[PDB]
Amino acid sequence: EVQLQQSGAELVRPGTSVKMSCKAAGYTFTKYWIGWVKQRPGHGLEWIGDIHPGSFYSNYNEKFKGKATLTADTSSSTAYMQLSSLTSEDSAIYYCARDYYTNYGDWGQGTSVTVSSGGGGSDIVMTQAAPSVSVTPGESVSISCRSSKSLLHRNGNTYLFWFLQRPGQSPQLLIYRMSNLASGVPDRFSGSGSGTAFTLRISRVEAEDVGVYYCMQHLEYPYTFGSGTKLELKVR
Amino acid sequence: INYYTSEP
Ligand SMILES: [Cl-]
Repeated sequence: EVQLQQSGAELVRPGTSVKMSCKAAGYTFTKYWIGWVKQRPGHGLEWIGDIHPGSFYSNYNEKFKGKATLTADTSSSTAYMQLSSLTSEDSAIYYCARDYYTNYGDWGQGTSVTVSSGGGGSDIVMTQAAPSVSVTPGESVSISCRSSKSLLHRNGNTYLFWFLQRPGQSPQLLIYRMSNLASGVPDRFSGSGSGTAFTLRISRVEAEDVGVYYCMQHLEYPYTFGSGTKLELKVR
Repeated sequence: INYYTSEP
């Protein structure tokens, strides 16, 4: 199986730097892009940048230019992220993820970093109107997402993705390219879209479906997430 | 797979 093994938790002083690692096994390291995602309490998921470990080309979210530095070492099959000039805003869990033909299907377990006590106007904004939804077990739910720009590519695919993050787990890919179910995902789940408006449906909600559902665009840099919709069970 | 960007 693909394994992305991230380095351990860090507790660091403001103004210092930290460098974390993501060691890849079970696929060819030099073949695929690796992206990095920030999970800050109260602030959902945010995309930092990506790197190609063959070519060493990297692309950054403007928000993290001069904060984050991505490197890769093909001898150790390891991707690295360095964060400089640390502040309280940098306290978060940081994930690496393998980009498989635009699917972030494989995720590291995350590295926790805790720090002691007008740009981005072109970004595609992803809106999840409902921060939470409560469902009786066995009943259906729909979860909405919209984008500020069409996610339709000239190739005819729509680069919208749905992830589920179960409590204490890394995000997991559920739906890729708007409507396609990831391997192992039950047919209770579906994705639809109609212009810039997307809908995840669950036909009958079960206990294992509890967690936070995020939409994400992989059309154009910087990649962007919705703020998340937390699915909880409703108790009679 | 493009060497310079991950964008489709
Ligand atoms: Cl911009």
